[PDB]
Amino acid sequence: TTATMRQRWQAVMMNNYGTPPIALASGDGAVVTDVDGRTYIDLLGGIAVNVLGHRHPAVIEAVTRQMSTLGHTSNLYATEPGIALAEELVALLGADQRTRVFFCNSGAEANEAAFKLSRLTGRTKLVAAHDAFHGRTMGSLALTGQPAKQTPFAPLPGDVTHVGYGDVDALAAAVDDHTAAVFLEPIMGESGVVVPPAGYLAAARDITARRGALLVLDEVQTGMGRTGAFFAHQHDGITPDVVTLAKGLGGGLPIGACLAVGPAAELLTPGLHGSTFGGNPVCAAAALAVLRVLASDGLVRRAEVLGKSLRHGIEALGHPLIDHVRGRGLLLGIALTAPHAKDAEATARDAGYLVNAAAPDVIRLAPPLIIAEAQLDGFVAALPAILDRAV
Amino acid sequence: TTATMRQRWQAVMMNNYGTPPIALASGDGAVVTDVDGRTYIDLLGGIAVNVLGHRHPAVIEAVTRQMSTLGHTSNLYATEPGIALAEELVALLGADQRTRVFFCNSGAEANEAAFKLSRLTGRTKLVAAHDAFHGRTMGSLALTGQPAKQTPFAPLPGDVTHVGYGDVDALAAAVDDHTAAVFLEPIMGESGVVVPPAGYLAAARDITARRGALLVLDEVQTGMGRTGAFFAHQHDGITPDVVTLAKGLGGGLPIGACLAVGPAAELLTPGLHGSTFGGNPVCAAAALAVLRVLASDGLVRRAEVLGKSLRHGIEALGHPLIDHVRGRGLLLGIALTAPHAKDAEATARDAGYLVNAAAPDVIRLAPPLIIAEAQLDGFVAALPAILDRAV
Repeated sequence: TTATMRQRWQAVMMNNYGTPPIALASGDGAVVTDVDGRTYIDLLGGIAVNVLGHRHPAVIEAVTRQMSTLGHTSNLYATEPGIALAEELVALLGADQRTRVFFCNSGAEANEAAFKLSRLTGRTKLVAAHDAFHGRTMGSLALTGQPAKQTPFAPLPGDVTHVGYGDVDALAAAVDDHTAAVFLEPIMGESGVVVPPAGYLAAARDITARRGALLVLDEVQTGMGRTGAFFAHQHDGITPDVVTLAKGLGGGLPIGACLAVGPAAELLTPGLHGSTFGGNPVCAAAALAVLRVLASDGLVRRAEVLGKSLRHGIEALGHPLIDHVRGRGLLLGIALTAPHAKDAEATARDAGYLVNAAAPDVIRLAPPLIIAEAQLDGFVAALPAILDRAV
Repeated sequence: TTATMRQRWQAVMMNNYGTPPIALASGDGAVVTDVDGRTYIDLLGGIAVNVLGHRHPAVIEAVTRQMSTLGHTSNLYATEPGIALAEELVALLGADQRTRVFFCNSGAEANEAAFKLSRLTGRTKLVAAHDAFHGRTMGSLALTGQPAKQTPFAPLPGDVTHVGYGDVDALAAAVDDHTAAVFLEPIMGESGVVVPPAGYLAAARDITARRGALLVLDEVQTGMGRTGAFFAHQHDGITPDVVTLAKGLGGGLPIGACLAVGPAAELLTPGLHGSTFGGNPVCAAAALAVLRVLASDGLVRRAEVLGKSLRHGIEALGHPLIDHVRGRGLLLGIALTAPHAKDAEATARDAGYLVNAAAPDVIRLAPPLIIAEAQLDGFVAALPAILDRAV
């Protein structure tokens, strides 16, 4: 029962998440089932992680095969899956300079690695955006632009200046010859799928290049083909110095990566960084399977097509509570005219849909890339009643 | 071939580990095979991670079953494996006060969670030991007591004082009413399996309790029954305020945990910390399987028996390069009379044994808890020739 599972959670878990309102028992594709047998269409993917949904045969087969071959070894030893995964990720980034890879376990750890690279430039000043989310460990939390989540743990690693997201002249004013790096999400996810103005990431590339700062693009949530290009920044024709990845990288298996291009790729020398589980064969095998499936099933182009039809379908409802839809591909925010997103998350759950109130007035969607068109169709048709019940 | 795998590594990986000398292809139990067909007895366990060796059927069964049931969901939803794992870990700690659990992906992240708990006490001073290792993210690196790995990333989060490990008077002098927490390994692993004097951990518990400081015991390397108790600190009959775990916790799958006891368990409130992959069903299922096998096969008590036989056998060699043997259970250090541990690591490798030069003069062993005594006996019989060749 849901109450027994919730009571067990409240007896033993730290309360840093609050208590989950539902307890899930199984999942298959984009459908999850709770402990009472109710099914839900998953439009959130565990917060953009389950790019291939649950029980994807290719991920299961890769993990099962690798566990029956060779498990964890540590990076005292070279192993095939991590090397192959690094080769594939470098090919997908497609930079015209030498690109090198560091594996870790999470998005916070990937940005901690990028934080450390920044230190090796000889500079200690960092710039990030207000409301950005880059992780919750002490270094990545310093980059995260959320004072209410940072103040309790101060002092944090320095020296970080935050600027308004998308504001070209604010960024230019904050970046100088002392700036080690600028961190940016190509779309701010956790804040409410906030899309920057047209030339903004290109401006960030030019500002950082002229001042000798690294440009670090955090693709933890925007990557893995979700926006219709493998990396969201590839829509903008720029090459950052560092890119970080996690969430969907392993199809659900914990893995993150920090890629560095050109001189940045050479900063880390032996003994200066590491992670015990980083690059382990089982999680790397899972990530390799995700990449294979994205390519063989054309899921990156499918995200662009479905995201475009989903945005138009929502906008065509003409619902007075919907101000606009934003995002790209299958990362979408439904921006509301009044702050009812939390209520709409609950009434959507009543209607059998899992969504996210990312902000008081924004519903975030990040469905599996394997989502059925009819599963999206049903959500759009149900949305007016979801919103009417919310208000 | 090994040469081809090393070339592929050098073309794509960042150089933070150097280039591994061995490329592994497969593993089974405590025997691994490299890409050239050479076999090795694994006395290091991927750095204390592979508590059950490779291809353990209980871990394979748990992971395959859980992947075919429910993968990642995020902590927006309650799921059974993480709740059950938290229940089992709390039972194993055996504290008399309420204990709560936070899951994450690594030992660094576990200590980052403990660092953040320390901040919520309203104090910002931290104490750790010289030569301690607590992780490489910015917060855990501040606690790590290794200047050459810290100074390139300065400034690190404050305010940490390091004291000599095992020195009661130095610790008493460093801990005052502004000290948020003391972090200690019960045996320093990375440093060279440095065992503290009798009574030290009990003194640390008394010092911290009197001064209002948290005692955080880092059991990432000493836990999972390796020393003959589930937590190494249980040998000394103390209960810390916070315990961190990782490495062997998942039998190879990436998972870590921060356990907090009594008032420390209530410091984290909703919204103040999190990790996307934390507590996910697949890794938690793996860890549950490890705990089941430890219990069903009596591997904790077995680690004590094998560690004593191993220690006695090494001491009985009377080899002039061996100064003493230290450690507990299956975390063992061979302290040498001259700094030839790196050479001995290589000659052990020539003889088909994987060991670790943890310091210039210490060979560290952390074999799978399923290692056969016969495999240990064979290493002892080979050690005189290994050490002769080393010098």
